[PDB]
Amino acid sequence: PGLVVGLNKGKTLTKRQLPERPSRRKGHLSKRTAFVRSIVREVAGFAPYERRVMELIRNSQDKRARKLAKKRLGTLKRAKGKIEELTSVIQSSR
Amino acid sequence: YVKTWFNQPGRKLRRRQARQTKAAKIAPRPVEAIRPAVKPPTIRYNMKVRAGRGFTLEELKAAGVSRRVASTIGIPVDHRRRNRSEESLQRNVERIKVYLAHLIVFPRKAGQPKKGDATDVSGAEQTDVAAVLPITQEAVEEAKPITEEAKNFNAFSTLSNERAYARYAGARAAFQKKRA
Amino acid sequence: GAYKYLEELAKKKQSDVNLFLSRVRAWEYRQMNVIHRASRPSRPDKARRLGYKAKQGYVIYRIRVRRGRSARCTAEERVGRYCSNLRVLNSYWVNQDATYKFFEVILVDPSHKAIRRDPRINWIVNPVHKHRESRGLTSIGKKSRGIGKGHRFWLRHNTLSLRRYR
Amino acid sequence: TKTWRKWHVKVNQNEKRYAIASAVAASGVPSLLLARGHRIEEIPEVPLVVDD
RNA sequence: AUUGGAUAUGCCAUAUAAAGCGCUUUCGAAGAGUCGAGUUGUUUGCAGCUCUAAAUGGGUGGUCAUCUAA
RNA sequence: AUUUGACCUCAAAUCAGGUAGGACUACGCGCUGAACUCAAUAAGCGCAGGAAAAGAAAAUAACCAUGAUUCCCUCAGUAACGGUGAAGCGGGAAAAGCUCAAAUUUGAAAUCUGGCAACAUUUCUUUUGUUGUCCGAGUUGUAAUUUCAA
Repeated sequence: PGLVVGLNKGKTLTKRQLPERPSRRKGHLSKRTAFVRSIVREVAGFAPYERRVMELIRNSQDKRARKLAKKRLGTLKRAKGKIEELTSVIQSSR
Repeated sequence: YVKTWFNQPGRKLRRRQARQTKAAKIAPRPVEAIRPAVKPPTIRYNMKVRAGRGFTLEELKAAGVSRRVASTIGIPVDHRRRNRSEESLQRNVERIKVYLAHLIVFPRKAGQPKKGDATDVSGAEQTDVAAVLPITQEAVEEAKPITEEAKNFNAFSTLSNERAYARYAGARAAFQKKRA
Repeated sequence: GAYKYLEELAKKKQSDVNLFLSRVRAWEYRQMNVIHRASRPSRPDKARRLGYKAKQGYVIYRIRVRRGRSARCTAEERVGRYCSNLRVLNSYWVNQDATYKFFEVILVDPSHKAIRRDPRINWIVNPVHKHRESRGLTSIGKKSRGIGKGHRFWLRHNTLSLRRYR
Repeated sequence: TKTWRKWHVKVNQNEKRYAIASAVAASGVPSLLLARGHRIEEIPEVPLVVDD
């Protein structure tokens, strides 16, 4: 509204669409690096605590599985990031 | 530990000689580069205009000069700054345009003005940028006639409403999401 | 390029293959000396991305230091003192065990002509880079002294500036 | 003795300009010149003006 | 007697090349015992140790904004 | 049997050519560190230069947005902490940007140190190179192209 106070506070000008900055991209999953990550995955295996999570999930005790995963990593977002990845591996193995 | 300033006139003289030596060394070109017009990033100083570090890639491309040759002819380039409004865009664009219009480029190898150069270059003279490109301030509004709908418009009554809307924005934000 | 595969494998340090290799290698370095020459780096991908080229002038030394200050910084300082004609370029962790951490330090011979004629490494020949590992100008050195960019990272206070006119 | 004794002293610009203006006005008065000690007994005119 | 940089002038070079700019019918690789968490120590920052990551992910500031570490 | 040749590892040489030490320390970067906030001080230890360090945002901000580092005025004795004590913004001094790893040159290692022989060039018979030839390094990756601004 061209106003100093409000949810759209500030001046009103003609807004310009900024060109895409390449450093914003990092974190993207290229097909080639995804393929290489697949190869190392099938050639290296999984860490010992991953194997315990497989056993925990195959036993269907998900609460303890996420609790110990958070204890191993340190953050809930990392624990969730693990869980979806190893369950995703689970149906692939099945 | 004390820091005394008995070398203040000495420092001032040394800086002036360094400027003088710089001018003598690179006399054909101005001793200060072109700088873009840039607005300070705060509510206390957003009403002013000062000299930024350098132009952006979008401004350089819109003006028609490439980012590679821009450094060579003396146009500093900032790769971090971005233009979020056309008002700043054509503002810096017209700064470059007037710079280029007043700019003369000596041909290299002194054989012919290959594409972008100057045919006659005997009129060389060292002049500061500020004279040709005097950075200005925000345009001060001149007198305008009385607006009738603005006259009916109260003023801070609105600022009270959008304020109350802002403070209790989460209050109704909850209200809709919980009832929906 | 295989270095992508080498890098991605180095990520998973708890893998069965990595665990077996680390134990065998760490055992081998044990009856090797505390500091010993390594003719070829054990992690070529890490060495290349840290600045090591397979040309005459680059030197790889392996050092073991006991655990229990920064071990990486201490490793660089000891190797730099042990090879006094070399500038410490960088270093990287290779192996660890219960008590010994193993590091490989990349060094450059400033007197070699293959280094002095290379414009991409010529900066290290300048005398301002003598004993960077001791002055704290390496990667781990900078991180240990807290050099960084941001609000997170003395003499301006302990002085009272008295101007001419006041 | 220390070097950061207050050697220099700040004077208001208007006070400095006041003093200089009074000094010029004083220089334009014959009697003040005699008290100053200048031997201007046979000076043709005060203030003294000479061509370019 | 040296030089530092330019101007005029002469001789070699070899361009079958290299580079900048507008489009994409395209893909865009980006740093690991590192980040991070718990604990002890030093004046958020750093270090020791247990444990140990991710790829629109990670860091920082109050879903958004800004950066792209090792 | 065993002889012959490779590669890997490790030695020895008064082998050919180089390099490190020690001194100065006012300023600079680290480690360490008391006592009477003292003080991240003094002492001790390591390491450089003509400056050192820092430096081209894993930065500020919440703005119409700023835009590498360093220094000065201001912020400000404010925020913050329990006497200590900033920083953003703003005004100046000075300004300059970049380089790798991560992708096949695969129709060609195109790369490089050293030995030998000439040609040179010099602050200089004292310096620094060029070409040719040989050996070696190197495919466990040297060259060219790319560094996210892309």
